[PDB]
Amino acid sequence: MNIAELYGKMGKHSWRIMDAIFKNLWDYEYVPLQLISSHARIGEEKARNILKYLSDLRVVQNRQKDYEGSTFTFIGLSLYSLHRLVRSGKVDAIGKLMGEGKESAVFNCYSEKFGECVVKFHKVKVKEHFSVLAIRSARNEFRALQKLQGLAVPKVYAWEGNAVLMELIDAKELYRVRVENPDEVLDMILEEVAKFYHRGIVHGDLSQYNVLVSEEGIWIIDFPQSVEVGEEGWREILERDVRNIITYFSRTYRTEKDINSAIDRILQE
Repeated sequence: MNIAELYGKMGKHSWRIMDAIFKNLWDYEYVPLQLISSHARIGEEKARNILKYLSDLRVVQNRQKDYEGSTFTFIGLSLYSLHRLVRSGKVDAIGKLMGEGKESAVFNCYSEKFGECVVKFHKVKVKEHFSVLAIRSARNEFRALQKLQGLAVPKVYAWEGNAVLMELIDAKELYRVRVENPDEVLDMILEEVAKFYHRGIVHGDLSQYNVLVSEEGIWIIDFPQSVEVGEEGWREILERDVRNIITYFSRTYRTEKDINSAIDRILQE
């Protein structure tokens, strides 16, 4: 079922049940039916019936091992976040999937206010909570993007739930483009890294999959793992972005940039 058709299957009572789960995620993975019912102002047996149907539509996951509780699936959280974007007037219609990997599904959409853009639905102490973590990923990307506006990143329009609404950049990932001036493209990427750093942001996963290129220039995308300068490990995270991108150029193009100097140059600004 496409996300547009799924959206059409939702009534007001369906959205009120989802609003109740969403607002109780801060203290439950699986929100108890009794609290879904009381928050939504929908009687228990009817709330139950709604949740069963949402489960059949793969919007929520219901469990009953310890108690009757519910949470969002990735599909459901995304659909709910889209609803929030639609009710806030930021999005008018969701369109076709643009692509999907391990971390997000990105869809085309149209907004009367922002034009033809994209909505990115995010997935995913003690090294060893789907919704809370996805929503944190989305908000992190959003704040990073806001702090970087005016640099070579998408314009960012809104954040709700696990969804970030932003500019469509018409440019391919670096890994699919043979460039003929690799030394200059590498230098432009490292300059933009230095510009991020002066804004207090480290990207956190810079690679050939999140640098976009066209004859016009480069852009950098995908900030859910970004950190603020001063946060634990930020310097090593920065060094890793520099190292990884330079390594990419060395292997693909035999560019001869020295990693320690490049890092040292950025950090001394």
